[PDB]
Amino acid sequence: SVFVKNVGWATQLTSGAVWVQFNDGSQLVVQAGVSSISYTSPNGQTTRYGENEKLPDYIKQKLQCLSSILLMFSNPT
Amino acid sequence: SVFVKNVGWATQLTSGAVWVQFNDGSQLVVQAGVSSISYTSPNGQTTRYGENEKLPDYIKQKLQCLSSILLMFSNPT
Repeated sequence: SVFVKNVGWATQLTSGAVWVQFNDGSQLVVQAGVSSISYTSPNGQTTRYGENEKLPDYIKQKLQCLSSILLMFSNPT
Repeated sequence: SVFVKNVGWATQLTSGAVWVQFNDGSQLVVQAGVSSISYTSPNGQTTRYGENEKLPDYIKQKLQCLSSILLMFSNPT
């Protein structure tokens, strides 16, 4: 019935937003925020962080790799 | 210094989770929840929804198109 035509997002450090445009012309803008962060070390100890907890520097630099901006367009003919 | 090797996510209607694995073996699991939803109709009237607010059926069916599960692997040699 209804499907996606164009998408795009911009994710910051502690939140993100997704923009979507459908075939019928409607648009959906979804704002999302981080509720919890889980980090398992390479040797196997797990550590969960909360919505308000402070993040260490070596965790922040790894979270920076997730921050990105995407754009995709349906390009017929 | 540190970059991403494998990613994956599973998005529900009002939230989502992203799984990421780095080259050094570390893993990041990010839980996110929707804070606000903006819907502009094809003719142009906007409507904003809240973090907890209920959604009409024609909004839920369009949000269902966003729900997806992705998985990506780095495949050297």
